Amino acid sequence: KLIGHEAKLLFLKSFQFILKRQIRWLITEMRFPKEFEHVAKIIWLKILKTINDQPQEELKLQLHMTSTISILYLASTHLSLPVYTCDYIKWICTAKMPYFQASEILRIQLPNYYVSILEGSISPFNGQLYNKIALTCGMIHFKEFFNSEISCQGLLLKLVMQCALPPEFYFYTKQVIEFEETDIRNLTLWERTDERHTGRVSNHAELRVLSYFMLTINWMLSFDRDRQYPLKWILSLTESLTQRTTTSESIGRNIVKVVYPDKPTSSDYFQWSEEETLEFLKWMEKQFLPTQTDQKIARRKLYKIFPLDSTHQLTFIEDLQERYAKQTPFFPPARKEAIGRLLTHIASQLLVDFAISKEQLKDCISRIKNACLHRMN
Amino acid sequence: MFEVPITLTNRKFAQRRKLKYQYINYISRRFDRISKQQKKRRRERHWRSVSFEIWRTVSSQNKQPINKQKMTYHNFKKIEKIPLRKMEIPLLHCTKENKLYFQSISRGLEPLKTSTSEVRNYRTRHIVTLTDLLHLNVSRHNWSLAYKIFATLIRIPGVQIKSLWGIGVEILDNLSNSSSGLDFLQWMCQIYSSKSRSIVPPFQTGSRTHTAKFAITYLWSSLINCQKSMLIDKISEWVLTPPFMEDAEVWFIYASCHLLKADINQVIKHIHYVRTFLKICLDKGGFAVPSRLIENQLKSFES
Amino acid sequence: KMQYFLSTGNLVSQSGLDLQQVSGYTVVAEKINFYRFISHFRMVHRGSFFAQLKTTT
Amino acid sequence: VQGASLYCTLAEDALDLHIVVKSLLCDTSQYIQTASDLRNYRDGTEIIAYASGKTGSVLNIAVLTRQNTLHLNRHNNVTSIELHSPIKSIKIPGASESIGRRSNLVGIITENSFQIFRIESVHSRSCDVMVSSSEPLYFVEIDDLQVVDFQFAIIDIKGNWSIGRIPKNFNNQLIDNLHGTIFDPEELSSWKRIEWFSHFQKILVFDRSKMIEIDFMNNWQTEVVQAKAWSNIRDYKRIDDKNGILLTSREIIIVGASESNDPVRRISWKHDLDPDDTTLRITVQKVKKPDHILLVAFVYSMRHKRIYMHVFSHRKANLFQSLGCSTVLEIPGGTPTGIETIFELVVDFLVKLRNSSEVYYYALSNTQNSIIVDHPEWASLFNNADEREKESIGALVSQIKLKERERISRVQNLIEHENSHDEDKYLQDLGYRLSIATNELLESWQKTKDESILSGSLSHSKLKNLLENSDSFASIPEFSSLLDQFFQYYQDQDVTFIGFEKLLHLFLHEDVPGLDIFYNKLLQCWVLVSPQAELLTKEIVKDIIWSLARLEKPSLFEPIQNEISRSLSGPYQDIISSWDMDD
Amino acid sequence: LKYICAECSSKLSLSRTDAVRCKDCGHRILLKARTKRLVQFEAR
Amino acid sequence: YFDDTLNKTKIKTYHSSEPAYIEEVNLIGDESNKFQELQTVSIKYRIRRTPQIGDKF
Amino acid sequence: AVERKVYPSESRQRLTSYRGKLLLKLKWSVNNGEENLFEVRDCGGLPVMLQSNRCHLNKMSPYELVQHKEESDEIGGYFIVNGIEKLIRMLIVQRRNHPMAIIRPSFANRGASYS
Ligand SMILES: [Mg+2]
Ligand SMILES: [Zn+2]
Repeated sequence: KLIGHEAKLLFLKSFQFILKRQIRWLITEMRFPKEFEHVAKIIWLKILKTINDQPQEELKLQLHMTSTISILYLASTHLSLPVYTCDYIKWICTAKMPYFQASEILRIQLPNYYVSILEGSISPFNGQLYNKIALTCGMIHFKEFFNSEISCQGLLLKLVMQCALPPEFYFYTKQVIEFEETDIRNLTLWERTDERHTGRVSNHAELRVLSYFMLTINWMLSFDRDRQYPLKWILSLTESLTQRTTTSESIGRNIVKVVYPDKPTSSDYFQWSEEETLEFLKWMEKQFLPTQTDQKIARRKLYKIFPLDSTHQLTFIEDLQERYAKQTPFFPPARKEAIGRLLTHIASQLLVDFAISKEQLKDCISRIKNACLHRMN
Repeated sequence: MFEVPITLTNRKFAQRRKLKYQYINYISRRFDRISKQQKKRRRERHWRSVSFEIWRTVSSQNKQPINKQKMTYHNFKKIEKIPLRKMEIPLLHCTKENKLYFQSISRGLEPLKTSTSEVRNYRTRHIVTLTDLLHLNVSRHNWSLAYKIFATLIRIPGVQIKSLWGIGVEILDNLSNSSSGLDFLQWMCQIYSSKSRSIVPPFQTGSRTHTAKFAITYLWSSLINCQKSMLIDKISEWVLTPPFMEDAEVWFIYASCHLLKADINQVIKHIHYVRTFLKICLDKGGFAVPSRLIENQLKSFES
Repeated sequence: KMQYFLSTGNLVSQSGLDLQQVSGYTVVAEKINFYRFISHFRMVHRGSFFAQLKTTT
Repeated sequence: VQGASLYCTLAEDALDLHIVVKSLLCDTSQYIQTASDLRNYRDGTEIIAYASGKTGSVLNIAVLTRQNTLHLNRHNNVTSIELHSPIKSIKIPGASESIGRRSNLVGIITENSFQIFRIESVHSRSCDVMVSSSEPLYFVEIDDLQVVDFQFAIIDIKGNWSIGRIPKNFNNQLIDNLHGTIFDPEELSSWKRIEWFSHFQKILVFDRSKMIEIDFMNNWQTEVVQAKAWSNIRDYKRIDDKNGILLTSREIIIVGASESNDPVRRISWKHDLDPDDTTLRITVQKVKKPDHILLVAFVYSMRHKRIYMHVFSHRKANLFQSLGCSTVLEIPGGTPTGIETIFELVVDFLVKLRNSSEVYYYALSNTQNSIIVDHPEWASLFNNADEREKESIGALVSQIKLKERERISRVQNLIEHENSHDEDKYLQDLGYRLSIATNELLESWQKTKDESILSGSLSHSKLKNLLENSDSFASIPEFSSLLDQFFQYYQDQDVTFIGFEKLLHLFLHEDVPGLDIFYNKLLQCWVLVSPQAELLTKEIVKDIIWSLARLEKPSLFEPIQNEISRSLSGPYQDIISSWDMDD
Repeated sequence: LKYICAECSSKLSLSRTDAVRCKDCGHRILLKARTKRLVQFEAR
Repeated sequence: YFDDTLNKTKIKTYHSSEPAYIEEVNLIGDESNKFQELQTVSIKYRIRRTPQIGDKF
Repeated sequence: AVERKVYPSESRQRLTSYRGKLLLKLKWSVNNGEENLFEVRDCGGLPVMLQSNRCHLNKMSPYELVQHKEESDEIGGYFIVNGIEKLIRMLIVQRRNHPMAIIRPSFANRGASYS
């Protein structure tokens, strides 16, 4: 029935087909530029040419889904588009961009060795995405062939708006950024291996950006000898950040919280509310039609025994505005507490949003914090 | 923090079950010596027994006296010393975490992390949250939400129906619309009474020998849907229909249908009828009023 | 209940109503043609009781 | 149902739940067999006196320290000053039993340890609690002991048990003569358990495999009806009334208890509760009322701080029924190491959480008619140590703060000039100055045009090396018009095209048609919050529009060259696999 | 456009599992409408 | 129509021994607020009567 | 979803009944007036006579009748029940409140004493 030992050709066809399918969804539904597609044929072309410059009938390829997302991010980053990894994580964990299947339920029957090579390694959630984009960035070289500078300043904007920080922190963190780097940010972390143990927890540019962001808030707020930032407004900031409200975004972050590996975030789904659960089942019947894989009609009637079944909630800049106002009353050692709880909530949001670990993040901001103390002392 | 209504994500839990029951075999084997594979796990788990209406237990009498200490330090480590190395062989084939689990359960320590707590796949973790919210809402009397949870859940292609008591009490307390708890139950029996392991304790079962909970509960609860009345010859028409002879409880249901229909020579025949089925209900494991009370109602009838 | 009466056409009461029969009270307004239709509304009889009686009078 | 229509479909009752009342009381993966804290009321003197509610609490460095002190009760349940003792062993359960009221209100208190098994007496007067150390036995056996039950000191060590007795007051120590075993080679988990039954002088012995009754002053032993096919015995505690038994299996609350003078099993049906968690435990509280006698079952865990509660009732026809389930939560990270109990329901207990020396009194009522963060992983990241690493941070903070002042005073005048003829001159010579540099870079893109190895022309997307020309303007709409007429100007083909609006879509999460409305929305948000929000918002929309400001490699006709040429060097039928427009 | 509303007369079409009702009125009664097709007759 | 319990497409056939033509086909929708799909239809047949032997005048 | 008129043509085509809502004002009087409750009850759909003061064709001109799919000079006087046009037919009962003198054999058979 199914191919033997040269279903490399069919494998790469379901893979490439799934890629162009995703591109279709992001130019169409995300209003990308048509140039992206060509940038994708070039990158997928380079690594296709590199795996078909490889001999063995033993396949040795890993075209996991992380490779799809890896060349999408790679191409997007060459094109300097202000999309970041967290956009991709959100997009795929909310079933909008089709992902979590081989040729989703509707196709082809392949050797179960390759269906496993697809379904396996599916998760991006421990930094697998950063590691796979750096791995691809070795597989074909970032430096001469492409421009692997991240879209830094839009990430800063994304970040300040993602909190409710006043726009001064964009320039604050932008400045600490310039202070340690002078704004030079790469994509490879590659020396093909598994092995690494120092220097290289922190050289995916983004993670360092978040690290500078956190640091900035901590330093800045704990050394406003001016007293520009009230002992209270740090609390009011924490509370306007904490109040679970139903916008497209936060609903999304809940949807990502559901498939994040570590507690607490699943205790976070515990502390959600009937409308969150409802819009959840909604997204379940919508985007888990993107499912995977006599008595049959007996189960069509059997399930058809129980029913399958002025705009209320607000937009993003609406919520953003209203918490910006919820703090609009702007104009002693236990304020360090307020600094800490704000930093830890911000951290939480970053951990679920950028699919990394608690320990990963704090490793990075620890390392690069000592990397600022060292070039400051 | 609640049970999940999904088959547990697999590999490592199964190979750990291997290591566990395999070592169990070697220790208990050498233990019987000193007193003188899915299938290895299978035989292993196998040879072992697998004023109000209290379905009483089996209390303490006719059970054998004693034992006096079998196991000193030296004697136990005698039994333990060899099967642990035999274990050293396939431990080399399993994974390092699995090997650690084997080391710790074999020391006697109990693992920190549940199967759920270490589980990992998108769809299954989402089903876990779905089912959880079902159970939570049903606990919270939120029959509306809970109903949405149930419908969205049964939609998913992975869920066979344990969840039926959820919908029985669900549509029961719902009263809202949909062809109701009775309809669901009699559906359950009509679809799953004909040819047409891990997961299974008694509250969901197969129809070789007793499917219990749902059947007896639609039975009684339907007789209470006659408490709505004062339908009966219907209920005992389809209690008449099935052969599953080890019941008697449907004999008392039958005789109760005749006492309820007895509330002129027709009423006589109904009273002689209940008089008959109470003894052909002494057939089996007895449901007893003093039953001279049953007869005393029957003499209040004989008036 | 009134619909049932119109639909099936029988007199149901514990009273007779002082009438000698239990059925034949309504009839279809046959529209076979107009001449038949109009006739229905100008028709009168004594009732099924006096129909089985074997005199000519 | 069962009795309602055995008599001749909703419930008994309407729907009521759980509330809290909280208070502080006192301050101090593979897990094992332990549980260590008690409080119970007795009076020693019994020269016609009363009982005193006492705590046996536990003090830890290594868990060496046992502490006994009194509790004075009230609606506000506090303590009075502390009384103490140590042992060299790591300490496990404190237990102080009390035989039910066939007889008397009982004496003093026992503990199990790392080696030892000790039992103390006590006398007390005038707010002091003086205890005396009824003597240890380190072991006969070199075996740890699972459970103590209670005048009879009963021990269980993993798979063998002993009935023993305690000395009288002073200074001879504890002996035994009746012994046994329930050893089972094929149960690896170490916990076994002894608690007896009916006070009949007959015991219960447990392992996660089975439940064995032992009538121990005759010779008698029984394995009661289930074994270990589908669930583990998870815990058991004697629901306080002598003839009453509460057992947690997996997915079942079991109410054993005699309904015959001889010992029992109850299969009077039961409720079920839903995990794989090994760490579950249970305890009951018992409230009294006229028409019933009801029991609240707390099943708790070491994984999640939630408490799982069910309720039963004893209408003494030995009638038992069940109502419906309820569960409450508990706070940050950690989980219960101890839950201990003592037209509405009040049920009150104490909890101690994993790795928190605090002991919290709780109370629960029916209706309503009447983070301090030390996350050592992040604080170690935020507080950094040495004084020069304090004034270091402050130094950097000042550097940037005065820098920001430079930004404000700098841009201010640039804001003064809007729609001026000066800013017009600047937008002209700016726009087409940049156009000249752009053409130059396009020529040096013609010289290297035939690379055909890549398709990313070097260091492209820029203002292209004139940097001061960016900043100086300060009017978003005339700048958007500059860019629209620059894109218009370089419409001479083989040049990049990229539509911003469709990308600001990603920024504000709604359709952002104009480069201006972007500035509006940000400006509303920040005008709520900062002075010179117009200056910053303008400086940041300028910074964004620059960070994105496209000028990538020569356009779509240039990439396809390298597209096909790399699609050449590849061997022939990967080239056959390379496939556009799937379906 | 196979069908016609019996109340408002709006011409309209249906699909697989569609609202058997007028998309304007909400009247649930529809008249069929009929399409170029060969029927043959003898003129007698 | 398609029958689900049969997984087959079945067919109501014309029964008169006298041939006819289709005149009106009415879709009788249901009330109780929409949602329900088509279940009831009325078909009106037209039968030619060139006057035959045995017809009465 | 607010009410709309139903004309008899619809009833004919749906093959149901042409009916209006029958309402009764129920008086429920406790203790001879001490406390009396009122409630208006929906007592079903009462078939209505065509062209009567409870029919929607009442007072319509020929032109309007035609626009409502009725015969131009629709007479009415009948009911529509399950698509069938049913008339309660006229009965020729006796004569009200007049004492007739009767000679009838049947009267003699109520007893030997009866004439
Ligand atoms: Mg057994
Ligand atoms: Zn219409």
